[PDB]
Amino acid sequence: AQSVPYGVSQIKAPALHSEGYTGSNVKVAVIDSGIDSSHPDLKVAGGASMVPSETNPFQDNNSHGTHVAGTVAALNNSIGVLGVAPSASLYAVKVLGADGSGQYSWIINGIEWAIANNMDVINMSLGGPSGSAALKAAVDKAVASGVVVVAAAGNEGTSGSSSTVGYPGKYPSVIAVGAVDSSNQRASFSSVGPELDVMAPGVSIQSTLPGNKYGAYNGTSMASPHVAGAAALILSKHPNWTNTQVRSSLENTTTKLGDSFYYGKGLINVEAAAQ
Ligand SMILES: [Ca+2]
Ligand SMILES: [Ca+2]
Repeated sequence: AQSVPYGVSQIKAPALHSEGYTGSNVKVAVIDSGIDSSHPDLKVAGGASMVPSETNPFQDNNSHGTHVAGTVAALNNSIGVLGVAPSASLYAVKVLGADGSGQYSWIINGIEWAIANNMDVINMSLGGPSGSAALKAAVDKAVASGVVVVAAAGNEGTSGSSSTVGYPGKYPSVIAVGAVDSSNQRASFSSVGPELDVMAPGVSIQSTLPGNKYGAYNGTSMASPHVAGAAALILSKHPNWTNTQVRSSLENTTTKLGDSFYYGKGLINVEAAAQ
């Protein structure tokens, strides 16, 4: 039996599904630890590995990338779960090794591959406390080229009046995503700051894991994928919209929650956003 993770329902994805929009023909790049090609609930369109010690992008030795991937697009079938955009073209861009770590150079290489291959959306469920001029140039290049860039805000909670948003989420050209529970209350570990843009479900997210498994994870990393998937749905209904419009729409149709320092514009609503 297939289950619909509540997070999918929480952002109202199923409404677009009933209109017949499930993100067909939208190229989505999951820049992460890879995507387990042996998983029956996932359909991978292609990929590349930027990790010199692990050249097969289809081998997820960390489990992160496979989980994120399932949130974006777990197939609409008789098993497992269901992604936000079940018909989206998924690309495995591996930039993190087994240990969940990666060099900035690998990540930038990953972002450049995504640009060169015309991805419509890029998801980066990763963050670092420090930015680099090179990482900034790369994401700015992606937005300029027309790609929609989504990233986790970070799991550093609060720190008085200080911004705890990690990079690349901190960059203005990137859509930084924080996490809320099922009640719409901000997750205690969710990062905060002027750079936080929107909220999405990040608590106890059921998705796919390597080796034909399923399990729950908590984190802003789990939140990001919900937004990337929303973007795919939007693009499936309005293939013509620029990244500018997709972003504006997602931020202008949110369900306002509390102070923007802690919640950005609030929880996304893809039914509203998709027009
Ligand atoms: Ca399924
Ligand atoms: Ca941002």
